[PDB]
Amino acid sequence: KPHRYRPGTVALREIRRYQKSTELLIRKLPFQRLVREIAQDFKTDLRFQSSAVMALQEASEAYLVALFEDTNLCAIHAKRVTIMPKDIQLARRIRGER
Amino acid sequence: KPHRYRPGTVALREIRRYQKSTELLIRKLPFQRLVREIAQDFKTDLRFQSSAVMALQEASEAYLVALFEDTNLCAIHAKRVTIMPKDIQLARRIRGER
Amino acid sequence: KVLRDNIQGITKPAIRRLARRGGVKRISGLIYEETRGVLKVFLENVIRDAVTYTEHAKRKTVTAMDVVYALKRQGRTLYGFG
Amino acid sequence: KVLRDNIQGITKPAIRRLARRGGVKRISGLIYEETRGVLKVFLENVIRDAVTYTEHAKRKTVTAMDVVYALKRQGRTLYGFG
Amino acid sequence: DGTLDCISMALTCTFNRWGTLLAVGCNDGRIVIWDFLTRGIAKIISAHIHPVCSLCWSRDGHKLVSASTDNIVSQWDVLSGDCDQRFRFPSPILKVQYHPRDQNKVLVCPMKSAPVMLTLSDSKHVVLPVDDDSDLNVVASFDRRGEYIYTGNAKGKILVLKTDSQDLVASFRVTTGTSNTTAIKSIEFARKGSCFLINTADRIIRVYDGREILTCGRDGEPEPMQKLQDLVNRTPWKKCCFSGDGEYIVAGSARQHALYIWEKSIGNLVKILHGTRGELLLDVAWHPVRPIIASISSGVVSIWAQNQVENWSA
Amino acid sequence: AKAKTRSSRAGLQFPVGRVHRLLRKGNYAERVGAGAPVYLAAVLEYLTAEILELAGNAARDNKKTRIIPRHLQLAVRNDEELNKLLGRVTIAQGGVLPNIQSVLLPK
Amino acid sequence: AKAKTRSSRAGLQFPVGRVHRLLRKGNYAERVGAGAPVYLAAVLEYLTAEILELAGNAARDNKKTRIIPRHLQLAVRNDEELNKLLGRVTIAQGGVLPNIQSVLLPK
Amino acid sequence: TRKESYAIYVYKVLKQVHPDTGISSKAMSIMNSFVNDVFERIAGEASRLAHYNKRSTITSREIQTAVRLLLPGELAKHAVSEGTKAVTKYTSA
Amino acid sequence: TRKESYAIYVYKVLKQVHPDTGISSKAMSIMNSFVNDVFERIAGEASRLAHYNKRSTITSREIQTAVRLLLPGELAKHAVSEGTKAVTKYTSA
DNA sequence: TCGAGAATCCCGGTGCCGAGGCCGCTCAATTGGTCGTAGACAGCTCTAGCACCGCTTAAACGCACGTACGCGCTGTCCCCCGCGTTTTAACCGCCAAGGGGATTACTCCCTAGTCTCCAGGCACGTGTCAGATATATACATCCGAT
DNA sequence: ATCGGATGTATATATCTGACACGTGCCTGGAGACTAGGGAGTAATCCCCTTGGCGGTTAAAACGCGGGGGACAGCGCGTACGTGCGTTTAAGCGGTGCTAGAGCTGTCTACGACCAATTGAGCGGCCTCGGCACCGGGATTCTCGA
Repeated sequence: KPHRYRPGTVALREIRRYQKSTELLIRKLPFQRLVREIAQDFKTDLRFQSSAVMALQEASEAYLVALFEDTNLCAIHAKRVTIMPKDIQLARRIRGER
Repeated sequence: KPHRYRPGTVALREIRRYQKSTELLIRKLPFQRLVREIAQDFKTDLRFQSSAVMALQEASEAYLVALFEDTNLCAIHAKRVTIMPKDIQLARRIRGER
Repeated sequence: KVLRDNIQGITKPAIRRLARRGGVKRISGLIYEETRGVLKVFLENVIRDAVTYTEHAKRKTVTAMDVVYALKRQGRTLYGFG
Repeated sequence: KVLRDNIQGITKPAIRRLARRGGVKRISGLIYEETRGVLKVFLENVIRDAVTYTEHAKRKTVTAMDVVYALKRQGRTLYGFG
Repeated sequence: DGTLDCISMALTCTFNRWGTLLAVGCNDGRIVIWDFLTRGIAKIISAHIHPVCSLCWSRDGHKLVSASTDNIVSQWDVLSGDCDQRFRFPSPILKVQYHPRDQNKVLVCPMKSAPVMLTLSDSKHVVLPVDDDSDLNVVASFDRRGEYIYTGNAKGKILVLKTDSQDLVASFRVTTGTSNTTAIKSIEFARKGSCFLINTADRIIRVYDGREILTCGRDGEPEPMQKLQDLVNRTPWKKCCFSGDGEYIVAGSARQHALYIWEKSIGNLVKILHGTRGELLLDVAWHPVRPIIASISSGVVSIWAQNQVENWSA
Repeated sequence: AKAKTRSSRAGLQFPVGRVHRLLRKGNYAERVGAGAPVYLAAVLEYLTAEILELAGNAARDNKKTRIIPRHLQLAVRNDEELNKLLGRVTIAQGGVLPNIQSVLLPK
Repeated sequence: AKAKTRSSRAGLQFPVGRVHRLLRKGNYAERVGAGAPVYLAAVLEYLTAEILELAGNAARDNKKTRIIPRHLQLAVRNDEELNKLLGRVTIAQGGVLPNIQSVLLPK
Repeated sequence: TRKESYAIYVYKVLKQVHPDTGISSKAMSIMNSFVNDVFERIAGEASRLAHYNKRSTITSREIQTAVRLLLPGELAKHAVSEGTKAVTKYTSA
Repeated sequence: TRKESYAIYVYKVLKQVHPDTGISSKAMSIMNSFVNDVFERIAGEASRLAHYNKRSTITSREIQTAVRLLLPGELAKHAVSEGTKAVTKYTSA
């Protein structure tokens, strides 16, 4: 008889754990390659200080945390518990990102 | 047989008219007395340049227009057409006013 | 010559016309006075900074430039007056 | 040694862990790649300004100070690096 | 749009010069040469008892080559059904391929060894070289003109050698978007010109033109004429090849049992023939002169008829 | 001793001498370059031309000769890049451009 | 004649002379007042004292001595005035204060 | 007291863009305030950049970087083209 | 290269308020950058205010007004208190 | 609704590298003077703000009332959570080359600073016409009877 | 879906102005000319940090696999809110009136600028040790079918 938690319970536990934790939730090398690929739009052979790259990545990560925060807020305001792309677009619209 | 428009139609017409118009939608002297009464919190016998007072009033009016804008946005997102105080509080929360 | 309790200087039809400008169709009553608070709150920021500038200017009245600077330092800069 | 098409460097479980940090319980699939765009969009601002600073510095790489200044001029200042 | 229930235990499928005969290397080690026109058996040759991992038709549509899991490579004829040749070598073979312009040289790709071109006339064979020296999983294929051999290693490095001298006429390590390396799944060609394709393990079919490949030579930076993949499901394709006319290209999604046909010039997806979800797709090929697609799923052959607008409106 | 204003030397309509004096006495740097005020007056002139073009366009559209603040608001809101420049700026007598949301329409 | 730093005379720990040099080289005025750097060092010392006191309290609550960025972020978010001062600021390794909405709780 | 402004220059550029049209006093004040605001933005960005490069001489390159930072996209492109043209015309005196 | 910072002073203040409490170099750098940012903001506001009054000498009054502007409420109150106390202590000698 | 079971708290032990105390070694802070000037202060002006009157009237308060939209409940159903397996490529540790970053030493071309001169800009009048206001009209639009 | 009707809105014309275009005299800030100095540009070198690559591990991403539960649509309802009609209120104009305080000018002084002479606070660099990261395990605590 295999045991399975009800949906959301594991999600809530992971939420608590990650709110308690502090490390980066994005893999280093993929994000670094992404930053290089995007910077290719402005000049080639552009190097980066590693610390600068993780600083950028963590600032953008915190911005993503904040964005998910207000999307969650508008979602719980809409009497829903599942975020939807319209909610993200609404959050970015209220923040003045479009 | 008296005639009466359906609800909202007169509201939509007034919306169009006011979006077309430009004058201040707040009476001058009440707002001026309100500004004096509120400034009483910092120093008495404080005078004000009339132009400065209407500048403040119109800036705050435009801020109110903007606020009603995002409250309308969150309302139409909530599948509703009537703004509610929770929606204003949500808008001010997303804007970072609390 | 002392003023007080004129927060009702803003009226329900005034707020309603303002919301109409904001494109609002239907409004609940509990909004109106609520909005008032918000408005008042807003002033308690800029108004304060306003007099503060005059406080540094050693003057006794407020100029347009004062409220412009107050709105500017609050990320809500305004044009038309300097 | 040329990079391209690595926008999928951000993965669905990574975005999901990030949302969990943001306290999100349930997420729709149409969010994930959507979020990607947003993220990319964000970079196209700061990244740009970043190189611009280096562009003025007549250098060829990016320093931490550069991205700090870029985030600062965008109202998203960051501490820990100067 | 069809199937072949008379054919069972199927493992591979190949088309002759006219594509009218489908060779099916069965699970019990037999080769069913099934005729397309009569929709029936043209020949059955009980080759061995080991499942045939790959077959390959002759240029004149007369000879055939079987590669059983007994480490046995053999050559047979369509009419006599006699074992013209049989040999055993370790490192079981994944791909055998006749010389498109010669009836003596045949490419054979072993698991733990570099590809070897064996002569059908005598006991002579040429072992193809290796760049990274540690492939241990290498593919290779003759060019359409029968003048070159493309060899793909397990790290994206490709060596184009001459089919006779095996000298380095071109070389290039392809990127993977993320600038990493990827084991080459297959290197296949078309019947027209020199436009060919490489299916990789990082789910990107690269439609290249061998003219620029031969032009770049050493340390070239060749970019494909087209890029093909499934952006929405990210399916690693078990086998990919051109259509009958070559303007279109079919890929066999084995994980979800489907076929995906794109174009070549613009490369836009022509359509998707998604078979029955139950079975597991293994092989795929296109009739070289007919709009027919012969697939093989879980060991049974399925047919796909891209019938034109007639036969119901005329 | 041939008199000639620097604005004419740059062929512009903005006072290069005035902006140079302002950059000097505005405490932005210990020293100010020679061509920096020219360049700054040039970019200011370009921005003013860009905004006034749409301003006069809206004014003529409304059959008004003298441009009014409402026309300035319409100009800065209709443009994308200009609105992005003034994203957090309000205008005296500006108002808001005519904008009615989709669902708000009657049905 | 011996020399004592102004911070010693002002009874302060932050370098008054360094703040004076920064103000001079910062192009904020033609000449900085005498007591202005003293006042600035004082207010900076007070702010640092407040934030470090809150951070150390959080660290002692977490049964640790070394103040890590998590403690700093938690202390910043655990004060209304400090938050409003740094609401537009992102702290390294900060994360978010443990917070879960109401409806997200099961029943 | 001669409280200066930019009114005459805005009037001139308006006449050179649209001679028939005019402008009210309030709109002229809005234009003056906007000019002052954008110019102060550019000056602040130039000062910050000069401090970041530890240079005490704000030159044309600093203004180029500042305008490329502030104005978005095509506005920045046209602005830097106009500025380069103007500075080249001036230096060629 | 001698890189000026505030690490020793943050350490002293920490030891004052918290004797037996440690601090990480990362958190120390965050605190240093925070001091730098607060100082930049205060100096900028004071300079703008002084320029708005057509003055040219940033003095204690300017810094006090700038602190009253930037910090909200009781933070600004205790800040102006501490600043006035330090000014008194320094001017007494 | 009480155990079963899985995830967390905590206790103790191991080992490490960052935090911290300490050391020469600057150079930036301090101290003492001299100079030129920023503004504190006094004093005079006028004007713009403040305050009351009265007058007309558009606008606000309140009511009645239909009515339609928020809200609450049902039911379905997709779809995303949950957890197993299977893949991979992130990571980490290490080694390599060099390439731009950073510094230092010259060198001067550029700019601050000063005095001279006049000329564009600005305060201030002065006609004057673009637009703000009223009126009658003509048309576009919502809405109920059919 | 349609037509008659009421209502509201766009238009032309009158016409009336007051803000606006501009013409003027005068001021002073900007252009000319010249001199000093030294921030910035150039070059040459040293080197740290970057990019690059390879191999082993596995934590993690990918895929799939049930299944329960929130999203959503529909339905009913009733309460709150638009809407029109009144009655009532201060809002707005403008008008005069007083003068408190902006706002300007003129000092004259105390206050940094600045330069030079002096040197310990502070900082790169160096050991060094223990708080903390990691871990093994065992108790502890939340959850899910009875």
